[PDB]
Amino acid sequence: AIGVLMMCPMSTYLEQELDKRFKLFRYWTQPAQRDFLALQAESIRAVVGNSNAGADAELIDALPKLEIVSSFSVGLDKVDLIKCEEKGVRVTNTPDVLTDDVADLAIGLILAVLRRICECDKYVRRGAWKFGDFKLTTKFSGKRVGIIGLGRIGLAVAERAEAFDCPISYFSRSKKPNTNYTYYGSVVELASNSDILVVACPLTPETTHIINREVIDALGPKGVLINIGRGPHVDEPELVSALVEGRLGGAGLDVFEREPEVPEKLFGLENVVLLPHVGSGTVETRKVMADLVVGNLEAHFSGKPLLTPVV
Amino acid sequence: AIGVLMMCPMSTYLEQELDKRFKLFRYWTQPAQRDFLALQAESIRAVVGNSNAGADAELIDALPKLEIVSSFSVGLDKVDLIKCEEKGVRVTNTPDVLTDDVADLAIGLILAVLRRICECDKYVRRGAWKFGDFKLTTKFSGKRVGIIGLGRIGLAVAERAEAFDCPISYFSRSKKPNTNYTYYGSVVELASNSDILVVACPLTPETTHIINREVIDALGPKGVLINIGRGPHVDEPELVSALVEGRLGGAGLDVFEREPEVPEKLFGLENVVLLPHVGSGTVETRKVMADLVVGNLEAHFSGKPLLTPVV
Ligand SMILES: NC(=O)c1ccc[n+]([C@@H]2O[C@H](COP(=O)([O-])OP(=O)(O)OC[C@H]3O[C@@H](n4cnc5c(N)ncnc54)[C@H](OP(=O)(O)O)[C@@H]3O)[C@@H](O)[C@H]2O)c1
Ligand SMILES: NC(=O)c1ccc[n+]([C@@H]2O[C@H](COP(=O)([O-])OP(=O)(O)OC[C@H]3O[C@@H](n4cnc5c(N)ncnc54)[C@H](OP(=O)(O)O)[C@@H]3O)[C@@H](O)[C@H]2O)c1
Repeated sequence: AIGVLMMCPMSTYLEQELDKRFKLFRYWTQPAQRDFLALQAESIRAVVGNSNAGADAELIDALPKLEIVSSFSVGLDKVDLIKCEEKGVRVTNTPDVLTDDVADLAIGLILAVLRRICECDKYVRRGAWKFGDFKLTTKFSGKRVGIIGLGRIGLAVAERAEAFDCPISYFSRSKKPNTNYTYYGSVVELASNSDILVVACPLTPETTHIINREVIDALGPKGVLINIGRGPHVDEPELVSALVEGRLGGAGLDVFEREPEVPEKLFGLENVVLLPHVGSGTVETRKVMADLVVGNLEAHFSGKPLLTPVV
Repeated sequence: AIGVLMMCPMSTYLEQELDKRFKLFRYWTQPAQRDFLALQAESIRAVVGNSNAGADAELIDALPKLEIVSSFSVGLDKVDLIKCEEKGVRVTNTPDVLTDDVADLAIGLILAVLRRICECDKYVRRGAWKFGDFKLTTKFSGKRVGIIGLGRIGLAVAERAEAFDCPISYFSRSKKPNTNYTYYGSVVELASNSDILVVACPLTPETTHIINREVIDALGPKGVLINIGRGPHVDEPELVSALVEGRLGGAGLDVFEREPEVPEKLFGLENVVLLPHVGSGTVETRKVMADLVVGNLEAHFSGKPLLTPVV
């Protein structure tokens, strides 16, 4: 059997589908990993990763028979693509098939923060409705929605938001032709012109902390940050502090700079919503993603064109 | 000054705007109400109500100089329209200007229930992310959305849902022409053909408990009820029981049969979201609603056509 190393427990269904076609190895269940590696290097010809654990230089080097990294994710920042090319390794990912769900999440977060849906449900559950009305909140429809990275997921968000009458603005390195959204040439100018700012760009050293104190200052005390990209896209300590002090209106967060660690100071804030990276986390979508990873592995090991190759 | 009786504390801004133009009376702050009534009947020429307290037969009769009931709401089920006509009383309401916000709430509820946004945020806040992943949830995009009452708010919901690729179905007493949504001639058939069922019709004796056990049975264990209409539209005890037992997939509720009382058995359910009637509860919308009530009062007392008359 071909040895396939799965980096972490990302999908029981994927475990099943991999185990019936290959020799599935469960990296996360080995106490002494380096030795394990050394011990099964001769067998491991594929790596299956995701947004928590991919294939870095050091792993790739310990896996000298590695032929392909098939990521259970669209994001690729956990995979060393350069190293991959130097050692002959293909790389595939899962684009588009999760688009719908991550953009639905971004809209869910907007509403949950502006309409305090989470705070309302808690208010009710502790019997506080008996003593009075919940406070007034903020209207979503018609608000200015700015999107950083008008890509597959950014476009999907934009089109949902349009149906709520939101004026759409965006920053990308380049303007998407034939779109009537407002292009801005800098994240800071975008944030000044947005009630709501959505992060939908990939993570690279060039977009690391693209949400900084300046941007946060530009967004302001009435402004709301939606992060469905990657944790390190934001200078988390400056995000936490602007929220604690009231210098940023609020935030809906699916990803954190050091997940699953979430700064506990956020835990007492009522102008934030915090989710454990669930953008793609539905039965329907994880299924298709899993079949896609399988598909790429089965294409690779049978000499066919890969399905969603990146490298 | 013209005596205006405000039934309950619905809007500080409205209190302000009323108090600067009329003699504002605060019904809710009188211990012995019947006597109060008797005592200020000669002065009270207007009633301002809302969805919690309107103007019933008995109140109208105790207010023999009553000329107009201006409701701080679109719903009119708290106003006795027949009695109003017999005693010469105008009635106005606030249609359209809250449409956006109540339909945004319905979408917010759908997402918050299908994507367990509220359960996710709680999971995070109690440190559970450190021990593992939140469970998989349900995709909203593409699901069958059924709407009971394709009116101002029902249409607004339908058009939002379309942008998530949802097939739209509806039941109204009559089919809206030129719409390509699927008309069904009965709520039960609608529920059988819906993943998500939204209540957006007015409350009358004819729609009371329109959501019954049969409908609930039709919706089923994977089906999700969204109630943004009125509490008594549902047979609450049968709703509670289907949720406790798992016979209904889940529910997002803005209104309850006996608000603000909410059946505490709901408090332990993770497949429900509970909000204290906040459909219209934003600074932006309550402002416009308040100016509308004022507008109708100022039109009435100055012999002009009313703005949003119903009676
Ligand atoms: N929450 C979650 O579960 C979750 C799930 C999936 C994905 N994600 C994140 O979402 C990202 C986006 O996915 P996608 O599928 O939509 O990919 P995508 O189609 O590649 O879109 C990415 C976009 O970002 C823009 N971009 C790239 N580099 C940029 C830069 N330096 N500055 C500004 N904009 C830049 C691109 O525009 P230009 O080329 O013009 O600049 C493009 O619009 C992933 O990489 C991942 O990190 C999160
Ligand atoms: N959550 C909250 O804060 C909140 C806020 C505002 C309003 N509401 C509720 O929302 C309701 C709807 O408001 P709206 O502004 O959208 O009013 P609307 O425009 O009158 O729309 C009502 C709709 O319900 C349908 N309908 C009326 N009677 C019906 C019946 N017996 N059976 C089935 N359908 C019936 C109508 O269609 P047909 O005539 O063809 O049957 C119409 O589509 C209000 O009356 C109120 O109770 C709740």
